[PDB]
Amino acid sequence: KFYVREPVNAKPNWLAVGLSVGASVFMWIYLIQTHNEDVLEYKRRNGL
Amino acid sequence: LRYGLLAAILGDKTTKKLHEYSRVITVDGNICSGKNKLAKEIAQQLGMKHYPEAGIQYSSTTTGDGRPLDIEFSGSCSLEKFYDDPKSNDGNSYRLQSWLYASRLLQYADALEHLLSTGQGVVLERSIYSDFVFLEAMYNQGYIRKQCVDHYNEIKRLTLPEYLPPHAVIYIDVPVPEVQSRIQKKGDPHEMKVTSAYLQDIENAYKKTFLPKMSEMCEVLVYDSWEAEDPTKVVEDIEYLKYNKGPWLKQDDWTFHYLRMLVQDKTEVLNYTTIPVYLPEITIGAHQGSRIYNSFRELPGRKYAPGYNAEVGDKWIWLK
Amino acid sequence: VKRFFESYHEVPDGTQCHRKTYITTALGGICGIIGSAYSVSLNPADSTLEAVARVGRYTFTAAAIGAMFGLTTCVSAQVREKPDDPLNYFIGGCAGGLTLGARTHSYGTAAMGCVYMGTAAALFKIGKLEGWELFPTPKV
Amino acid sequence: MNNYIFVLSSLFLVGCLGLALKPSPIYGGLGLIVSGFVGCLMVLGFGGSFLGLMVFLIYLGGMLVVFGYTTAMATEEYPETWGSNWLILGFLVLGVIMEVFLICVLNYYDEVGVINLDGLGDWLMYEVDDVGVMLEGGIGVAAMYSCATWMMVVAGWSLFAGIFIIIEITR
Amino acid sequence: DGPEKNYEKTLAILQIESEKAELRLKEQEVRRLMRARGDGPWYQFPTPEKEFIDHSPKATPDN
Amino acid sequence: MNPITLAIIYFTIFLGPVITMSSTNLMLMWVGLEFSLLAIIPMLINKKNPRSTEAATKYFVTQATASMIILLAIVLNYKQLGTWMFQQQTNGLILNMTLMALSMKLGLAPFHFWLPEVTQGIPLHMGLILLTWQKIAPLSILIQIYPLLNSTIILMLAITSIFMGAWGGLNQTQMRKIMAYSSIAHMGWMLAILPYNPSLTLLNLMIYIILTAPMFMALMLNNSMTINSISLLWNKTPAMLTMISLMLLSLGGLPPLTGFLPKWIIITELMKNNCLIMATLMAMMALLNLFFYTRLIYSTSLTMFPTNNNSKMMTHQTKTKPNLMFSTLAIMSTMTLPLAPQLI
Amino acid sequence: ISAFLKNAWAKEPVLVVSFSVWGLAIIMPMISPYTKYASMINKATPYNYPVPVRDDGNMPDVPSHPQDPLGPSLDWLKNL
Amino acid sequence: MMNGRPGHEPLKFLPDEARSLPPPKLNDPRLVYMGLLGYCTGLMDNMLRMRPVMRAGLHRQLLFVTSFVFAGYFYLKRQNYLYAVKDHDMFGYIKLHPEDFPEKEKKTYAEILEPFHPVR
Amino acid sequence: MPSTFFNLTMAFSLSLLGTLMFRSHLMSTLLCLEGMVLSLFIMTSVTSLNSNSMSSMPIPITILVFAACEAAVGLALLVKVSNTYGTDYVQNLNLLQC
Repeated sequence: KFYVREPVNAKPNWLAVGLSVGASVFMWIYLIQTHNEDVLEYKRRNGL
Repeated sequence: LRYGLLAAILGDKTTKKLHEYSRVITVDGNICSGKNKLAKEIAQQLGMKHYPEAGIQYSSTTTGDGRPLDIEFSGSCSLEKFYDDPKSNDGNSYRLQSWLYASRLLQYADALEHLLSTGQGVVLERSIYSDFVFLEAMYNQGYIRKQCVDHYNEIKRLTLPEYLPPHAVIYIDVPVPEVQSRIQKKGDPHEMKVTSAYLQDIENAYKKTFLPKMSEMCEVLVYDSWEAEDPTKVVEDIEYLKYNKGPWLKQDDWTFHYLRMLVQDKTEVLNYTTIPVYLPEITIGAHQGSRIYNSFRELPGRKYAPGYNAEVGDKWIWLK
Repeated sequence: VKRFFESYHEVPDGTQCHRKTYITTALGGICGIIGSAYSVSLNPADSTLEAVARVGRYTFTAAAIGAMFGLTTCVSAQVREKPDDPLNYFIGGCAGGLTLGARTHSYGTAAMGCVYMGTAAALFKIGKLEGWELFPTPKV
Repeated sequence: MNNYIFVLSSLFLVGCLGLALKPSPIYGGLGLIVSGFVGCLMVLGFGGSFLGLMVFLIYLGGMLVVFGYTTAMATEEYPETWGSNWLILGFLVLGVIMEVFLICVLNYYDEVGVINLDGLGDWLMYEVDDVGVMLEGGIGVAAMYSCATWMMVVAGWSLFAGIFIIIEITR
Repeated sequence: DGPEKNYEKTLAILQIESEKAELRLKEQEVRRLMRARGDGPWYQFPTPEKEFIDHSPKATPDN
Repeated sequence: MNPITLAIIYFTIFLGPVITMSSTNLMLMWVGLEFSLLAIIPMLINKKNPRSTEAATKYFVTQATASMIILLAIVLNYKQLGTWMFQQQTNGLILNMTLMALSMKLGLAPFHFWLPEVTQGIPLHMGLILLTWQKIAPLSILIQIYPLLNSTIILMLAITSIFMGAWGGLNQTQMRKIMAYSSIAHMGWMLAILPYNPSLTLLNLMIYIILTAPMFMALMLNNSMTINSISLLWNKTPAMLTMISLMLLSLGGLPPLTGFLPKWIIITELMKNNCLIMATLMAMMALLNLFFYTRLIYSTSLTMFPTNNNSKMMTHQTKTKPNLMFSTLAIMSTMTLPLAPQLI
Repeated sequence: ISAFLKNAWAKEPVLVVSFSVWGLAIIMPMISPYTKYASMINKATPYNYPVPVRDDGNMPDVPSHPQDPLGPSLDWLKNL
Repeated sequence: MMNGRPGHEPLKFLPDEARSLPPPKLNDPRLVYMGLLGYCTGLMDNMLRMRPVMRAGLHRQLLFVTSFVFAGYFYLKRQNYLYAVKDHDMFGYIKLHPEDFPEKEKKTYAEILEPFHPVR
Repeated sequence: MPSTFFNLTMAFSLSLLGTLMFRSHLMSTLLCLEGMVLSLFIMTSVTSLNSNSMSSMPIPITILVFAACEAAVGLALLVKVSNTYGTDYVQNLNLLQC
């Protein structure tokens, strides 16, 4: 509206955003599961 | 997607879009040669896009708000001041000439980008190729210094070779006495002080350099004043031109792609115009440049990038 | 053979002056010839006689520095009763620096070279006493 | 025959000496042709066959292209031969005599070592399978189609990429 | 808190910073010995591989 | 270049080094070297200007000579030990020649005169490859033979290159040549610590790459190639100045920045091995590097240099060139010392 | 593409023949009963000596005499 | 130095042997510093591209911080494994060779005649 | 074998020496490189034939292939420098001094 050349980044790329947020939440879930598994295995292999 | 190697592979081939009227015509002539009317009419009849002549405000008009900015941001060079005092000891003349050359370069890049993208043709009013006439005329009259001539030629050497020349040039020849008559009639208070010697130097530069140089590669047509009217005649000539001469013939998809990549990035286009050759006329001091830059980077809409200015009316920033 | 150069330390300083002077002169000459070969291979000279003059000048200058260094170091160690005192190598290196300044026709080189070369020689002597090792082999 | 191989190696050395002295590229190509022939003969005398012939073939082709290039680019109004330049001539003779004297010196200092002119030709071949059949170097080379396919892959890729590289260098 | 906290914490500091030192010097000694004698897990430089030897009956008996 | 040439050439440049570092056979390591050599040249001569052609020729001649010397080393090792890998029993001259020829390939002094010229001639986006990706293979070849190298030769080359790079950096005004000389100095450190503990040689290689790539992309941003030209960033692109300063200082090797970690750890190892004189001299002479980086910092970030009238249109126009990798590498190179223990 | 193939057949027959022969060179080896026999024949050819193996008394298949029925038989090669 | 350690398995990030070590605590200072680095990198990207430094690109910033922490966790785990391996080999070798690392007996301070240098 | 290897090593040494010291024409330098290639191939060939190692005879051919590829690249570079300067003289290759 203000700009003559249509701003390249006029509206968010919903695709790129959804991918970024999904990757972030997946990464956090995977990391938490892995940490829990590592704790359990350390206890298992070292007799608690 | 930004035009890149990926898009080129997947399609977007320029030769796929080029057509008969996809050309780069340049209308040229002395001051008040009636260039603008003929340019608009050729563009309209041939279905191409007309680019008004680049002014001191071209970049500002074509970017951001599209509103003319202040002169301090837009070059601090005044055509009216040039005419009032052409030998002013503040070096306005060569500042104006360099700014106009750079703006013509930007306009040429935009027109070439448009041609290579949409496939439509472009009509232009003078261009970087024809711009040296004004500098030569200033030097001959004695308004600018030989070092400034050197600087301009250097920048042209760095910039000009990259871009393809226009397909056809259409030069309107009008003698200096009638040029003066037309200028008097136009009646611009500051323009009326242009000297016959200056006009004749522009004409001499034109005829004795530009047309011989352009005819080597482009297709050059010359129309006198009486022929210039009735543009339909000029449109007919353009229609029945055959371009067997020029660098354009040897291009192909990949050369067009590299030219497109160069033009698309306006930074690379104007990079060499800012070569750090320390010539007092163009050189700015640190304090003045900093003041101008800080003032510019808080204008409405020019503080952040185009898409991220919340003041002007951009939103979704927290996601963009 | 490297025996000739390693013979420098057969007997502490102040003794076998002539032999030690010969050894240092030879070492200086070798360094000068190497430097001259580099300086001719790069930055060539107009005439081949110019090139050979250059090699002669470099070689003789370096040999002179080495000879003066050895002579002064041995003379100091001999006249004074301290055989292994690094101040001797310092005085010898200063003598070498002064000789370099004379050869180059400049007092500033005399002074700078005295300080730097004397410090280098003194540190060399200190290293030889204290057992320092340049270019060691991996011990970890 | 006793001195066969040593003579061939010395001739190879002389051809290489000429090439190093670097006359005009035409004489360089001629010298390298002679050297390639002598090297092929040495390989042949060492029980080889296919390898020597292959070197000779490939080198003939290479020097053909090289000569074609020299006539076009590496040319002078007065090409200099080995004998034309007195320094080249003198150092050619000097190199020949120097190699002779160096041979003598090494023989004297090490009566048996790098060179054994006495006892020369007594160690050319070490072992041979007297009653064998499949012992020909072509078999070993053809192994690239079975046991060393990695060699073939890398070499073929090298030539393939060479095509594109050459075209784009000469664009 | 009182003097005990500082005094006994300082004792712990000294314990840790003396054990670390002894272990660092011990690292120097062990690496020196392993490098010089090749008898340990570290500094075991490679040698060619036996697996790719060919033991099949050859075409000449005396191989 | 058409897409198929781009694919093949870039793929071969990537292949060569991978072959070198994944080959157990000396001839195959040599094959990797040749792959890199052949494939880089068309990228170098892509511009087809008079300077570009000469730079490509210099590169070609030097690298071909180095490859032949290495091949001689390989062939003689074959003649001796009937194998294609260097063993403890291998003749000392063979290893000396290998180190010498790989030094020529790497650009180390006194075989260093070729690198500055080629870097000056070639464009920045290929200068990055030349000064980063093309060093991995030769240094890998050395690291695979580290226990057998010669301490005297290696230390001599390393100190020579430190001195030479430091001295050469001062005189040059050109950024391309400055980065070439910086490359020489850092490689000098890498080879200095190679014979003693190659893990730190690899650490230095990583940090040098991670610091040079950001700087080269910074130069690419405005095609800056001179002190005067880079002086105009306060006008053309103010934002980058802070990180450019930090990155130049890190490459120089000030303590708080990461650049310290390579030099500090390498000095520590050398001292452990009793290499006091060489360690002292190298540390001392590594300060001319800080000097000729501080001059750049003065020119760009701390002082504002004269600008031109036409930079106003550069201001007007938009910019979309800086990558994500720039930010990632720059921060992770100039703000990572507190994680140093994990690095070594 | 019938039109382009038909034109190629007449205006550039050489390339048509070359591509067709290359295609056949790849196709036929997969489609042919006899392909398996090449490697068997090359294995049948006895370049080196057949080394006898010491009889530990529990080797039941390898023969004791060359003319014994046990062991590989080149009847398949004889009547390929 | 550790490349030739017996049992070395080539190009394995975390060998199975590493599961026996206590895994990193996920609020470790090292991982927190990693998150801080990621956040700063996001802010730097904004500033370079001329964006609202802290407002814009929140998805980008979140990805940066999470990626830094994710990489940091595993890299830290591998480093812990490597240092633990070094200590294991250390102490095993020392135990094997008691002769080359004898245990020093220390005299008390009473019996040690430390020279005294007056500071006059 | 011993005398042959000595002479071949000397030949390679001389060709390397010739390459290291130029003499105006770049083509001659390329030829000297090519001669070193010849000598190295001969060394490998004789070593393999002497040892009866038929598994290493695939390697001299690889040497030839890669040396040919680099020689072709060299010739192309010669073509380009000639187009630039009119000759192949190495003196003209001095722009980058500045």
